[PDB]
Amino acid sequence: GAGVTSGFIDLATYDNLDRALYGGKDATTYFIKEHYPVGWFTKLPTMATRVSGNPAFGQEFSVGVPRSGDYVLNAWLTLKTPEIKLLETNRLGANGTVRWTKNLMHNAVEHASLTFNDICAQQFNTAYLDAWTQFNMCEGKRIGYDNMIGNTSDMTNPTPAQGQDGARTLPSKNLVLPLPFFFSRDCGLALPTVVLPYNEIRINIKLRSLQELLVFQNKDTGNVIPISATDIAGGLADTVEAYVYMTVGLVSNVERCAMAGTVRDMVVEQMQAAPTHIVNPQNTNNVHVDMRFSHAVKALFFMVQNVTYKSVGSNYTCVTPVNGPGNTVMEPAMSVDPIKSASLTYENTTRLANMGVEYYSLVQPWYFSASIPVYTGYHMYSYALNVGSVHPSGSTNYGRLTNASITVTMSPESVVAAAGGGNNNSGYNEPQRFALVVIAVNHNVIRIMNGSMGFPIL
Amino acid sequence: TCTTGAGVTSGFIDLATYDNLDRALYGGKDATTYFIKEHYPVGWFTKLPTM
Amino acid sequence: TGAGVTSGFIDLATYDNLDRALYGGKDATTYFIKEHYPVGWFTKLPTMATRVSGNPAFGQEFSVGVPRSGDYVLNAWLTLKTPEIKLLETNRLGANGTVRWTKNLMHNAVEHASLTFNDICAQQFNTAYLDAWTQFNMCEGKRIGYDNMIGNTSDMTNPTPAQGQDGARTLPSKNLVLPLPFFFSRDCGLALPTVVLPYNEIRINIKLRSLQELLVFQNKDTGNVIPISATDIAGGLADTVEAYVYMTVGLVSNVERCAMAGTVRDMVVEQMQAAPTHIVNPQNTNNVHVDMRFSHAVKALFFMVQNVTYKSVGSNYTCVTPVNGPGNTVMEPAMSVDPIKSASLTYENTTRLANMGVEYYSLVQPWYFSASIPVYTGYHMYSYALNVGSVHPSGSTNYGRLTNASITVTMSPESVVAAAGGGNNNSGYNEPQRFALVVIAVNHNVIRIMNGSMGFPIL
Amino acid sequence: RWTKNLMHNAVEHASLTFNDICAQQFNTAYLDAWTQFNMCEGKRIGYDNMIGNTSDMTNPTPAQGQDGARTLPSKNLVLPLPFFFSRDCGLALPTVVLPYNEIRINIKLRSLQELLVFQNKDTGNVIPISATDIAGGLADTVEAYVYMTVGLVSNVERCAMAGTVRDMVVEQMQAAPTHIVNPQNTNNVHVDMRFSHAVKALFFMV
Amino acid sequence: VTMSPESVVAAAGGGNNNSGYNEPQRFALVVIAVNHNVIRIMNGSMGFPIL
Amino acid sequence: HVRDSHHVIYKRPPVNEYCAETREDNSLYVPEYCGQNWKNGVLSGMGTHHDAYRNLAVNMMTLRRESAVSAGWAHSYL
Repeated sequence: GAGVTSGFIDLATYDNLDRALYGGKDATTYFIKEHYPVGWFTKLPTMATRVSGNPAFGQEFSVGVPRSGDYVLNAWLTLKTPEIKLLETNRLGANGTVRWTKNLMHNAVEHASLTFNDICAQQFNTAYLDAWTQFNMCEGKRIGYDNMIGNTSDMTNPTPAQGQDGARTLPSKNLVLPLPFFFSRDCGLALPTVVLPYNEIRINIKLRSLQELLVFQNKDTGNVIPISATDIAGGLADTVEAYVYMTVGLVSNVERCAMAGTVRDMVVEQMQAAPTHIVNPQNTNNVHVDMRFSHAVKALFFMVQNVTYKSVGSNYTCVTPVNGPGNTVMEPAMSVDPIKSASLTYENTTRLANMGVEYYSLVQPWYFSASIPVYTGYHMYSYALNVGSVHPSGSTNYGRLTNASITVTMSPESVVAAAGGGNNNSGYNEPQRFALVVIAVNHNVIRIMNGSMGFPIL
Repeated sequence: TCTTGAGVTSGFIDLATYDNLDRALYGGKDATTYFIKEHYPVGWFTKLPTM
Repeated sequence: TGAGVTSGFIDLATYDNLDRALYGGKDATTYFIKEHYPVGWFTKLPTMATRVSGNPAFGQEFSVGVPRSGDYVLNAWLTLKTPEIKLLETNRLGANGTVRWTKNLMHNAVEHASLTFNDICAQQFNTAYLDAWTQFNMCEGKRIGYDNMIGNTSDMTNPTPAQGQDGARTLPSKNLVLPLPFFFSRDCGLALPTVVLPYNEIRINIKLRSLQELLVFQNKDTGNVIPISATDIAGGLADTVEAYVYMTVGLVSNVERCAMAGTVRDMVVEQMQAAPTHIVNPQNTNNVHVDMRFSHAVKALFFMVQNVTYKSVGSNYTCVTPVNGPGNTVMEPAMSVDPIKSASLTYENTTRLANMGVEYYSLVQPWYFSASIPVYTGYHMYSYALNVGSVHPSGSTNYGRLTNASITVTMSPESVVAAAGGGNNNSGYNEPQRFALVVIAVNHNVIRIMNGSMGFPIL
Repeated sequence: RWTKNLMHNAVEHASLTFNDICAQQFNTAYLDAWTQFNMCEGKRIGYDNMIGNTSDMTNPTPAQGQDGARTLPSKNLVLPLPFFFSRDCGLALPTVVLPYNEIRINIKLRSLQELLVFQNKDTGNVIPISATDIAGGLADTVEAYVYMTVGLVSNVERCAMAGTVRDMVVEQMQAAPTHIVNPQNTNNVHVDMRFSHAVKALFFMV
Repeated sequence: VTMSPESVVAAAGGGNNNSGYNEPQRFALVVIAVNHNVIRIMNGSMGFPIL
Repeated sequence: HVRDSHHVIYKRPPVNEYCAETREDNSLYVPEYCGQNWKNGVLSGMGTHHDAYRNLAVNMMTLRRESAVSAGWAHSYL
């Protein structure tokens, strides 16, 4: 074929539309990229020393941000899991299996908070972590993030006692969890440690007790009972090693001198969690929850979580998972989200009608998010065009808003799963109970001045 | 000096590495800096579904 | 049930100091109104680069010249047809023998692929760099397409038993395409000014690998790999092959080309420097130290340990060779973990990077400073810059002014116990295993264009 | 039995840091070499009675049912920390002059599994010790304290010396990476040493 | 460092009971250096003027 | 022959810095020479002090009670 023969007829095909679109004396042609200088800097990881308490299950420890730096733009927590081995002398005898709960991380890390020398800067917990990772997951890194948090089919796969065919022992491999903070959300937002010498930045992490970190299932009836020290060999390791690392970046002397002694304003994103509302579909199907938020809310994530057994977590379905063939956790047939419809009310003013659950489930994430959840549940609403955008978009402040309520309608599957009577391995042999959880993501403004920081608007 | 933990005392060795290529790429009075985001106001609006 | 007639007004009525600070103002850029600006007038079309030396054949090197008469070059790829492989009952292994293509057929059958201007080695890369880049900066959604382009599609890597056995399928003779990663292919804003470079002879040299080591001959019982022979397969070995290099060229307007003709142009590009491979024997010592001698402002380092027991198997960065599995498929044995346990950077006895775990490099660094996370064992990364894939320069230190640094790697107990043989049937480590550590560096450079010629300015 | 030099062991990579910058750090090899080379005679018995090796902690004890049923005594032991200010009286840390830095000491102990030698009576082999082997198990927690001596001076000079730039000479440590040697294969081993400041002594042991 | 024949023969096992080298022996080489440095105190803080 | 334990460094971090006067930010925010540590060992512990924040809060409040009635009248209700 001829190499360059039709490359000129296309250029000659010029008309009024082409003149209106392309052309012009100020056209920004491609193949010419303008390069601009950037500031000189370097970055390196660093351990963050702990100052209060010791790392143990059920207790909390405070870790201070390392000083003698220039910027802080990252934070992650690493923890080594203990060794688990089922014993033939357990409560259930041969009809018993032990496994780690689904999404091992995002669990045992609750009320994780960042504070600024006298005040709670922000905090988050399991529901916020799950919702954020389901609605703001960059694909390609999904498998890797799942691997870091757990879900490896090696810790979440139930193992029978040592006297059974499956003698597998859960391995002890360390796991890492990033900490979502306002200085880690974007590169342009970083903590000026050099500029702030009058504050002690602390991260308080409270771990969950190991009793509800382990699921002790029955193979036949699919029931869960609390674990005990005598159930497994060795015992329950209450204390365990855990470390916090973060990336510290240094800047040039001229740049640090230029930025030292100035007034700065930044926009940050925090969250507020309404108290959990226990719901019983056995009497009524409509549940109303009052929302009392402070600042300009951007998103509202609401879920109905099964709370029948504390050992199992991140179970927003209407039926608990059960052990199945192949010594693997499986989800029974009638596992659907309890929510059938939802609505919003602003002082006896229905802003959103009785929209179907599929709306918040699929349509809203399709238009105003970077990902769509792959698990049942995880319903969201957004006042902004892009939830994950650090730059502010459309929103509203609930402080000036009058009392706001959210109404949820249950489902026949939920009302039949609440009552027991299910046969073996159906996942609802015992009566089920549910709790509505609502969380909000909003905006805020922080001010840097006089070698200190604070919230002016408050 | 020390190995297991040194803090940021090793962050100066790599920072001191300057040459003509580094002066061409980074540096300068007009060089933009990261870690400092500029915010610009946008319009005030709202949205909601309708039949 | 109000349908958007007062809820919006109620929401807008909630205006306070925070909303005044965020939104509002006379300079606010409202949405729903996008400022459209004109662009240049141009067009693009594919061409075939003219071969300048030799004839393509496995195990040899051939060069293809960049075509002239164009106006820009911004994309290049290589396509080639693979031969049809059919086993015979007369093979050395007899009935218990299978033949299959190696994992990652592309990034293989090619080594030391280079781009040169007149007489200078402008750029070069190979299998390790290709694997690391395609694992760390793979755009999701295109992963299945890339796999269908290169291999590992269960059509080439599925073991095929002998003709007399139940599995008598033959490997299809389908063609494959490999894009060429280059500085003019990284970004649309970086392209070769062919019209502005008439005094340079631009060449691309591709060195194909021998077909003998591109075919894996696996024992069905003991999981042993031996080199292939001509008599094993029907039709012998087709040493010759038809390979074609295609490129994409773009024509711009006469006013644009006259404006850009006769001027000094500065370009920032990306190159590759591969350190020599280091043989590792975990039986003797568990720690391996390798020095690095790099030149320019290094941006990223990708390192991994490759199992190099057999030359037939490639891109095998785990500690145990793969074995045949049930159902005529290849499976990884239960003992398949990355040999590296920990790594450390040393600047003449100054530990810049502490002795942290291997999973740190494996997961945490890609999670923050990359667009993807590897789905295979190995591939450990340390990036001096915020974004590896971004072509705009970020934080990076040059090793030319920096006295030689060292990398220290610790072998895993699984690696040290798999180094010795004694493994039972279908265990992968039935024979003693050997490992080679490989390190690749990615850095920055500057290319200068004037007077119808190109060259590196003194900087 | 307890390992030889119980102290100078279980204390590795002990570091002293100013603010958040690693200023000094030493380990077991440096401790052994320094105390074996710069030992003031006369205090050797006191040192060998205060850091273990008191001919009682290091004596092997057979099982309870054997002839030797003696239990290793639980007596407190003390280890001085060699630092630049502790080297000489003339070099002392001006804490009154340094109020803007957090002077801190980081000490990493060692697991008790490798602190106890479990010897075979006849063949002379060593195997790791386990919790069930000994009575009472292994107590991971332990009571350890750090004591430091302070000095107070009058206002005639404690305020006079403040506000002035002071330069002090200190002695640090640089440790080369450890290299494994197999005399069966090789007869000689070369080690490349890289250091920064004016070196004074080199201690090498296998 | 040139090793000794005693170490060479001790590396291989085969010794009888209570001989010490009954099991194969592995050795490691450690090198420690002592160096001077300068520490400066100024304005209520300390730093290395040379680094 | 006499001793007091108050302090020895004078007016480099002046005690009255929280009031409104000339600033001294050019010294304690940047190290004098390369290798110098950061100057925050005891000064940290007093967050959100200095009268600037209080004055900003007073200025923000000023007349909120009388200005909250209109607020969004010019932005929402047509």
